[PDB]
Amino acid sequence: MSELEKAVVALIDVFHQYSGREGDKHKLKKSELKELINNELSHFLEEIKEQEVVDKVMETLDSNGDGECDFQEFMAFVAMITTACHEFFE
Amino acid sequence: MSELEKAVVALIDVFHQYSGREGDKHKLKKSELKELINNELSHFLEEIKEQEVVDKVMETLDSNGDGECDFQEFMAFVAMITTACHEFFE
Ligand SMILES: [Ca+2]
Ligand SMILES: [Ca+2]
Ligand SMILES: [Ca+2]
Ligand SMILES: [Ca+2]
Repeated sequence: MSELEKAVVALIDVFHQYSGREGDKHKLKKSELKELINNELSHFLEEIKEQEVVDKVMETLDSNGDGECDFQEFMAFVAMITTACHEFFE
Repeated sequence: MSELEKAVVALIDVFHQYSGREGDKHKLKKSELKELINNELSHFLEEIKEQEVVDKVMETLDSNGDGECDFQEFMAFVAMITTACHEFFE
């Protein structure tokens, strides 16, 4: 596997490390999404310590309105983060 | 940096390794896109050896119709690849 291929599988690896914790094992609920951002995005995103912030993140990511973040929705989130880091370095 | 953070920056790293070769340094032209897929996606995508295949890939990725693949368009491509690998493992 190339670096890019490793990065692709890392995205799947990490999503499932969090989505697999509780309930639907293929989607992130609020607490799973919260721990993902807090543990895995600490250098890009501000630590989440408030419920209103958890709710707002979920609302923003949850395109289909089912209260959880699926893999497609997680990818859109990765894209918004990756693009912000990209433009940071212009 | 966490694994997920490393994967985010890998996506930016690799795009620029190819986009920086010729012309517009912030976009992938056909030959750059071709070498990216051929060198960096050899385990996920079939090697590209025909011009009609290069053209078709570019056409599919090039959402804004300017003949090149920018970072946003490259991200949509990463998402389609990552999701295919995700569903492969259901
Ligand atoms: Ca879950
Ligand atoms: Ca959802
Ligand atoms: Ca270029
Ligand atoms: Ca374009």
